[PDB]
Amino acid sequence: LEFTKLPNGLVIASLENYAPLSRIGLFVKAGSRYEDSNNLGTSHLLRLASSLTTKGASSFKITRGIEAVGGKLSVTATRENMAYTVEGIRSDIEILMEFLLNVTTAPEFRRWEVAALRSQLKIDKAVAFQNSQTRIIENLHDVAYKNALANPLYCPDYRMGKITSEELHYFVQNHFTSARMALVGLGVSHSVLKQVAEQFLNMRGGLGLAGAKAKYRGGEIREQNGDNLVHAAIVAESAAIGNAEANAFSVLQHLLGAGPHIKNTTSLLSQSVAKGSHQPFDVSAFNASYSDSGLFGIYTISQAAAAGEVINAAYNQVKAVAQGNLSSADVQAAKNKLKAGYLMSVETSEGFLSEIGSQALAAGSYMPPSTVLQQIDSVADADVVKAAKKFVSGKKSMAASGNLGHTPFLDEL
Amino acid sequence: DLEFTKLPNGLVIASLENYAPLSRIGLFVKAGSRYEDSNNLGTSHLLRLASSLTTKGASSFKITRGIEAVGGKLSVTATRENMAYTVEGIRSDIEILMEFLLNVTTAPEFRRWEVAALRSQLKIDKAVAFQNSQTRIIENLHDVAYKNALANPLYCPDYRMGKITSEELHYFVQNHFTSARMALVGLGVSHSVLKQVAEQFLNMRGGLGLAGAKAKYRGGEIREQNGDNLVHAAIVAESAAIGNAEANAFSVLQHLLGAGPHIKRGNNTTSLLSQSVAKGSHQPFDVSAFNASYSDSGLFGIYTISQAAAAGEVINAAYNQVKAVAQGNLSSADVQAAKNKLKAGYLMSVETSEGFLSEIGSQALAAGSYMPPSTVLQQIDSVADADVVKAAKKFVSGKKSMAASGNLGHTPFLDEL
Amino acid sequence: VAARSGPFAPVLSATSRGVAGAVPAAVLDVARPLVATVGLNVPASVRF
Amino acid sequence: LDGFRKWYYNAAGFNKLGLMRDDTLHETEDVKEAIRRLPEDLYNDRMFRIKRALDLTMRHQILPKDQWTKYEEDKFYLEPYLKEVIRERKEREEWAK
Amino acid sequence: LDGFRKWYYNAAGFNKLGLMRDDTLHETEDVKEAIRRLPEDLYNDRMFRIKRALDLTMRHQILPKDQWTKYEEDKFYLEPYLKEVIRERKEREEWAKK
Amino acid sequence: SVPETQVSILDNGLRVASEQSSHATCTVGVWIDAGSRYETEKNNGAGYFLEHLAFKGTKNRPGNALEKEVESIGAHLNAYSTREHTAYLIKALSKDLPKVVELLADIVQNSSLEDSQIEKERDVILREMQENDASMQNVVFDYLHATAFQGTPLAQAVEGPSENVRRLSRTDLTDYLNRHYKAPRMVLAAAGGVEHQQLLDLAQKHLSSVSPCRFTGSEIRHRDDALPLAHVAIAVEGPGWANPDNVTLQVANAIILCQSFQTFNISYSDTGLLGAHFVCDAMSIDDMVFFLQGQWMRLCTSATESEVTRGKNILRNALVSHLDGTTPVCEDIGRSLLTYGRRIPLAEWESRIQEVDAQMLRDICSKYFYDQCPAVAGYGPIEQLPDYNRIRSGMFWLRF
Amino acid sequence: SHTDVKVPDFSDYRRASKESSEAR
Repeated sequence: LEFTKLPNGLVIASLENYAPLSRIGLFVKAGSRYEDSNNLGTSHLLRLASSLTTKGASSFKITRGIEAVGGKLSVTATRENMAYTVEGIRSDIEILMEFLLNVTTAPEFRRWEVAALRSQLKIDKAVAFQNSQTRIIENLHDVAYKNALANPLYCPDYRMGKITSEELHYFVQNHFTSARMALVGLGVSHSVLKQVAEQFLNMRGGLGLAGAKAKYRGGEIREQNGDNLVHAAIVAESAAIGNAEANAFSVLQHLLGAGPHIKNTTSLLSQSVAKGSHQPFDVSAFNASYSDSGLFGIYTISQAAAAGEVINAAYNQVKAVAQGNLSSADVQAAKNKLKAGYLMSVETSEGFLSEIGSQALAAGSYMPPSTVLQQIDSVADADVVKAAKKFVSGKKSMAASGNLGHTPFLDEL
Repeated sequence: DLEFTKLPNGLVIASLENYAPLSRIGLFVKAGSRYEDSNNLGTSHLLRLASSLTTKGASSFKITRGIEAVGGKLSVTATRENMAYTVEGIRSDIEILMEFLLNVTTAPEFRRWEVAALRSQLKIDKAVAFQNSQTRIIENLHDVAYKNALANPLYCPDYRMGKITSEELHYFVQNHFTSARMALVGLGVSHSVLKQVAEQFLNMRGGLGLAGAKAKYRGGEIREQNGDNLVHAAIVAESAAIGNAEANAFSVLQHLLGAGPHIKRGNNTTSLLSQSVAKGSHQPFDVSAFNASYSDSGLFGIYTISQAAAAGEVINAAYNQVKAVAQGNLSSADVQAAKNKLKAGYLMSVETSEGFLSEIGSQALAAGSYMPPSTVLQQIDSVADADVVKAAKKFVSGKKSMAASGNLGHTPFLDEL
Repeated sequence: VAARSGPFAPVLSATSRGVAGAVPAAVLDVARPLVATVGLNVPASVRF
Repeated sequence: LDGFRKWYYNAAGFNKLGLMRDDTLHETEDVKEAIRRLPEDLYNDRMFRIKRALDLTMRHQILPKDQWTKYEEDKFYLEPYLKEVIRERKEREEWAK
Repeated sequence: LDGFRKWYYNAAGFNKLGLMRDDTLHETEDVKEAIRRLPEDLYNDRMFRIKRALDLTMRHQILPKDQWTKYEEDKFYLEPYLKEVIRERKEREEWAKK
Repeated sequence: SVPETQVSILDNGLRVASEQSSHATCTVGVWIDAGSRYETEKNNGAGYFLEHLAFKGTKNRPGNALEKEVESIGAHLNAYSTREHTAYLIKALSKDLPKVVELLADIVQNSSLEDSQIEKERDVILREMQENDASMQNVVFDYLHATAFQGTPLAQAVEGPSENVRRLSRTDLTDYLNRHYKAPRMVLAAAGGVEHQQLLDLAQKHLSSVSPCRFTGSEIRHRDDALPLAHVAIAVEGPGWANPDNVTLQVANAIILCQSFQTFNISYSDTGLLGAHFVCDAMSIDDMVFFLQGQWMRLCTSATESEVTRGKNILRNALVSHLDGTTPVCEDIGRSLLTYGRRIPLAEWESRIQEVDAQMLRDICSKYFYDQCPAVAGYGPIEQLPDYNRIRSGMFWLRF
Repeated sequence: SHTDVKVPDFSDYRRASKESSEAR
C-alpha cells in the first residue's frame, strides 16, 4: 500500500493484491459545495457527463471499448468529492486507464451532447427523488447551511436547460487540478499509476479555485405533500473531518441507533419511542461530517398522527444522553458496532478503494484500519456526552415532509 | 340611505337605494382559506372556481345562459378570511340575479363529474396567478410567517389537485356557509327585497359555524432560487390584527414609508424608503411597505424588487430607514402627508360601486356595523405621530419572516439582516 | 461517508453507473394583502 | 303483468349471459355521457360483465342457471343518470328552440 | 485554376441567389446531423438564405449582382460540423465492419 | 338622473367640461387632440417622450418638488398617449380641486424639458422599447396597424422607432409641444365632487394662457418559432367616431377555441380597425381562424333576435360600467369633447341601442365584414396560419 | 423594438377609398 504524492499535487496510491479484477479510481475535490448561485447543478451534469466525447476518444469508442472488455465505469459524488472509478480484468486496465484519464483530464463538452444530456438530468433527478429520504436530506442541508453545503446534489428545476458548455469547462478548469486529485489503484502496480499520472493528471497542476467556508443558518423547511408517512430530520452543527469530536459523534450515533443490524429496537431512540407508541416507526441518528462542518441529529419516519410525540420522545432520549444518563456497556457496544461497520465497509474492494481515496484527498495519508480501531477506542464516555450536549444546544435545522398537521415546530420541539 | 338589519339567523342585511342604473348585490361569507386544515387544503380555491356549477334550483347551463342573457356579471373574490359572491346588472333583472346568486350560495349540488372537470381549470388558474413574482412571494411569505391558519395558501397545492372530492366541498359549505357568518349587501336595491330573499334563501344554514383555529406566528424564511432577472424579497413581522387601533397606525406607517407611487412611474421622491434606497443605489428598484391585517393577526413589513447584485444593501437600506422611524426620526408634516394619502386612498377605494359594496360587506362581517366614511376620517386622524413610531418598533423588534425569490447569491439572511 | 451517514450514506452518496416504480413519464396565456378574484365572465385577478 | 314481464325477461336472454338491462342499451351520445358519469366500481363491473358476455358469445355458451341474472335482480344502475343526461339534453334543446 | 473556379462559382449561380456552398449541398442525414450541430445564428441565417433563394426562384429572378455572394465571400460554415459527423459515422461503420 | 355634463368654452378654445357627483374625490384631466397621427416621421416619438418629460419638473416647480406637491395631498398622477389623443389626469380629493388644476396648468404650459432629463428619459424609453417587444399582443396590434394604415400617419406607432427616440432634441420636442398643444384642441374634464362654476373660474385663472387615412387591407407576418404561443389579429376597416352604426357594430362584438379571443372596435377620425385578436398554440391556429370567420359570416347572414337582445344587454352593462367611477367618467368626458365635440348622455346611448334590431345588424355587418379585404398580423409559430387567399376566401360564403 | 422597422411600400405593385373598392 503506497500513497506517494506527486509534486503536481496528485496523490498516487497503489496496491497489488493481484486480484483477478482490478479497480482504479480517481478522486477530485469537486463536489457540489464548490458551486455558487450562478452555476447550480453543474456538478450533476458533470457527473452524468461521464459518457460525453472527449479529446481522448469518441463517446462511441469510449463506451464500446469499456463494454467490449466488460469493464465498468461509474461516478460517485458527495457534496465535497467526486470519484470516477473503472474496474476490469488486469489485461484490459491499460485501456481502462486511457479512457478514465481521458475523461478526467481532457473533456470536450460539446454543446449538442450536453443539450441531449439535460433530459437525462431531469430523469435522473426524478428517479433519485422517488423516495422521501433523499428529498428530506436535500431539504435539511438547504435549511441547515447558508452557502456551501446547502447546494443540492441534484440540479434544480429552473437550471435544467440553462447549463452550458462554458460552465462545465469553467468548473473543470477551476476544480480538476492536480493538487486536489488522488489516483488510487487496487490490483495494479504503483509504477503504472505514476506513468499514467505523468501522461495525464500532471498538466493541470494549480491548486484551483478555493471554495467558501460553509456557514450555519438554522431554520426549518417543510413540505406538505400528502404522503402516508411523515419524514422529519432535526439536526444541529457538529464536528468536522479531522477531529476527535467527530469520533465522539460517530460513537454517539451508534449509541443512539444507526442502521438495522437485524433484518434494532435496542436503540436508545427506538426503545424510547417503542415504550410509548405502538404505531410503526423508524427512528435513527443522522451524522454527515464534511471537512469544514458537520451535521448531527435525529431522523424519524412515523405515522402522521403520532409524528409529534415520537419526535419529542426521540429528542428527549438525546437530552437524557446530554444529562449523563448512559452506561459504559452501552458505549462499549456502540464502539463495537462502529468498528464492525468500518471493517465491513472496507472489506469490499470498491469500498476499500473509496476509503483509500477519501483518506488521500482528506489527509494525504493512509490510516491503517488498525490505527482507526484504537482511535475510536480513544473516544470515551464523557466525550460522547459532550457531543450530545452540542446537538442538544446548537441551533437546529428541521426538514419535514408529509401530512404535517401534527408535526411540531422548532420552538415547540 | 345605508340601512343594516342583522337577521336573527345571524345574517346581516345591508341596503342602499341610490337609483343607480346598474345595481350590485353581493353576499359575504367568513369562509376564506384560513378555515381549512392539512386534510382539505385547496378546497376554498375549488369552491371559488365552482360558482357556475349545478345548484338545487338551476343547472350550470341555466345559470350561465341566464346571467349572460341579461348581460349581468357574477364574480367571486376571496381573501384568506372572506369570500364574496357578487352579481350585478340592470334593476329589471336583479330578481333572477338574486335567484341565481342565492341558489349558488345556499344550495349547491357539487356533482363529482363537474368537479372532476373543474380540477384542470384549477391548475390553469393557479398557473395564470403565479405568472407574476409578487403572488408567489406573498404566498411564500404567509407560509413562512404563520403556522396553521393564515399560512394556508389562496391557491390549491400541486399534490391536492386530483384529490379534492365532492364530500370535502360539501363539508366546507356545511361548516362555514351558515347564516351567522353571512352578510347580504345591496347597492341600488330596496332593503325589503334583500330581506325576502334572505328568508327564502340563506335559511339553509343559520348556525354560528365551525370555529377556526387562532393563527400562530412562527417566523422563519423561505427562499426560491429560480433565476429571474429581478430579486423579490418580503420581510415582515407580526403587527396588529385587522379591526385594531394599531392597525390604523400601521396604515399610517405604510403611507409614511411608501405605499405605491402616486405619479405615473412615481419616483417616490418622497417615500422614506424610496429616498433611502435612491440615495445609495442607481440601479432600478421598487421598494414599498406591505401591510395585511386579518381579524386575529397582522403582518407588516417591507417589500423590495431589485437587481440581484444590489439586492443586499438595498434591503439593508430599506430596513435602516424603518429603524430611523423606530428611533423617532420623523417630522409632523410627513405624518400629515401620510394621513392625507391614507384617507384619499380610502375615499378613492370607496368611490367606485363594487368597492363600496365590498367595503360595506367587509364591515358587516367584521363588526356587524357600518362606519360612515366620515367616521373613519376622524379615527385615522386619531392616529398620532408617536403611535406611528410605536408600530414601527413593533416591526423593528418582532421576529421577522422572509420570503425571497430570484438569483439569491447576494440576498442576505435574517440573522444578517 | 457511510462511516458517518450510515443508512444515510446512500442519500449522501449520489452515484451514476456511468455507462447505462420507475419514473412515470414526469405555460399559459400571459405590497398589499393579495385578493384572489374570479368570475363567470370575470377573468382571474390577483388583487394583492 | 308482473309474471308476464318475468317471462319476457327470460325470453330476452341477456340474463343468461350475466348482463344487466342497462348493459344492453345502445351507446348513443346520451348513453355515453351517462356511462362517463358513473362511479369507478359500477363502470368496472359493467365492463367486466360486457367482456364476459362477449367471451360467452364467442364460445357460444351461456352461464349456468344459478349464475343467471333475475328479473327482480335488476339494479338499473345506469338508468338514473341517463335521466339526467336526457333532462339536461332537452333543457339545452329547448333553450335553443 | 482558382480563376476558373471563381468562374465556375459564377457558373453555379447560387451567388445570384446568394447561396453559400453549404446551403446548396443537397440534404443528407449526415448533412442534417451537421445542420443540427450548427449554432442557432448559422441555422437561422441559413434558413433565410435558403428561403430567399426559393422566393427568387418563384419569381424567376436573381439578386442584384452586387448582393451576389462573391467566390471569396462564400463560407464553408457547415463544412467542419459535417466533417465530424462523417468521421464519427466512418468510425462506427468500421466498428461494424470488424 | 345621470349627472349632467355641463361644459363651457374659454376664449382660448379650451372647453372646460365637468360632471359633478357626490363622490368626494375627483378625476381632473386635460385631453389634447395630439397623437402619433399628427407626427410626420421626423418626430415619431415626440408625444411619448414629452409624456415622459412632463412630470420631471416645470419652470415654476423645478424638479421633484413638483411631484412632492402631488404627494403632499396624496393625489395620483397619470398620463397616457394614443395614436390620436394625449391625456394628463389627476385623481385627488374634492377640497384639493384648485391646486390640482394649477398643477395641470404647469404640465400643459410652462413645462420645462431638462437636457439632463432628456438623456435619462431616452435611456428609459429606449430600454422599455428594447423590452417592449416582450409584450406580444402589443407587437401584434402594432403590426396590424402598420399593415393596415400603410402610408398613413395613423399607422405609425406611438412610441416611434428607436431611431427617432435616440435622435430627438429639446427644440424638436418644443415644437411638438408648441404645435400640438393649442388651446382650441384641449379639453379640461372633471368628474366627481366638483362644481362647474368653481372649475370654470379656476380654468379662467390658470390655463387661460394656452396659445385623411387609408386601409391597406394587406397582411404582415413575423415568424419566430421559439415562442410558446401565437398571437393573431384580423381586422377590417371601421367606420370612425361620428358614424352611429358603431353602436350596432358594438352589439355585433357583444355577440362574439383559442385560449384567448378578444374583439375590438378601435376608432380614429373617420377610420378604424374592427376585428378579433386571439392567442393560440400553433397546431390550432387555422381552426381558430375558420371558426372566427364563420361567426362573422353568420352575423352577416343568419342573425336572430335572441343573440341581438343578448348583445344589446351586454352593451348596456358594458357602458354603464364604463360610466361608473371618476376616472372612466372624466376619461369619457375628455374623449367625448375631443371626438364628438359633445358629451353623449347615457339616455341617447340607450336609445341608439334599443333602435338596433337583427335586420339592421346583419345589414351593417354585411356592409363592414362581408367580402372585405382584412389586415392580418401574426407573431409566433404562425406557419399553420393561413395565407391571404384562404382568409380572403373565408371572408365570404358560396352559399351566402 | 419592432417599431424601428417599417413596412416597405408596395405602391409599385399597388393598383389605383371604398368608392373604388366596389369597382375593384
